[PDB]
Amino acid sequence: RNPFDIDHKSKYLREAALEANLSHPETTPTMLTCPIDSGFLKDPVITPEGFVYNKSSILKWLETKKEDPQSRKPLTAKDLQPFPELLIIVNRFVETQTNYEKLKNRLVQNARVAARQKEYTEIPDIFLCPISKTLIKTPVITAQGKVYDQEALSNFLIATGNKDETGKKLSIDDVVVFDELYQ
Amino acid sequence: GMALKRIHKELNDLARDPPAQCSAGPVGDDMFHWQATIMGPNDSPYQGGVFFLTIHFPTDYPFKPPKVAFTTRIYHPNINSNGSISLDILRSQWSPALTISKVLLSICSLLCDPNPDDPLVPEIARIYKTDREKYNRIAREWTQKYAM
Repeated sequence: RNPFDIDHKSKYLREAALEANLSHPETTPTMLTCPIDSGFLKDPVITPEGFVYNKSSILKWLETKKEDPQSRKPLTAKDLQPFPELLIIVNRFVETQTNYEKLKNRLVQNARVAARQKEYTEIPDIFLCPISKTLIKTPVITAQGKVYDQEALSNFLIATGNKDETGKKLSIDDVVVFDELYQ
Repeated sequence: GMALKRIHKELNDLARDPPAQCSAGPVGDDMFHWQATIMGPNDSPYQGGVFFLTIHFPTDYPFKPPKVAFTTRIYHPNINSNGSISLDILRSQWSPALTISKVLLSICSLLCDPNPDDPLVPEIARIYKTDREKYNRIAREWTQKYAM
């Protein structure tokens, strides 16, 4: 097969998988979403140039212009190849989102149990910061589900150059505010 | 859905990655009626001037372009006294892949580099092509007068 000919499907999938693996579960990854309807790719079709859209969305556009919405190059309905493979990566991600939503609920609910205890000699760990060992003043949550203090961590990441225990690259934009833990 | 669906998505994108010389968002509920803020580019006569924009999304967004106009008075060959902006992507060259954030960037660079051969104020266009010093002088003074 000709090397100068590009298979965009295997290329797209590979890059989409990476993006999904690197993506915070609160964030919906770009190339799992339709450029036109902004939602999850649910009936994905792919163009000869390699662009992916939900079928209903790209066809709706083709009623107006017969060009690709990203390249402005000629595009018609017969150039739209079915790309059902991508759905495997989409479902893989919504699974991550679901699991991530379980993690928050578990943290919240035993933080509610811990809060109703009186006369502890030790503050419950659900309320303590792992790298501050004090009361979490401003609750903040990782993508895996560990809870820090927004600035006990911010100063920590600044100190060691966006790294943390466990030795892993973390940024304070990889982290979402999580007031619901005390709520 | 689909318009409302996308508008909400575009709003949330500007909650993490707000445009550097821009600032958008809705006036209030309604969500189809936004108001944005762009800054005057450096080395342009609009430097150090905050300009206000009104944004109306059509019902069949994003298959039709948003209606965008300057609320702030500005001196420019592609912007008239009413705020109407002469820009191809707000018209026939609109694409459903474009976002409001990209529209603002286009508008921003239009301020930096006008298109006099596409005049909406033919008199300012003339001055811009036969006398830049005059053009720059005036636009800079309008900026002082009307831009925040």
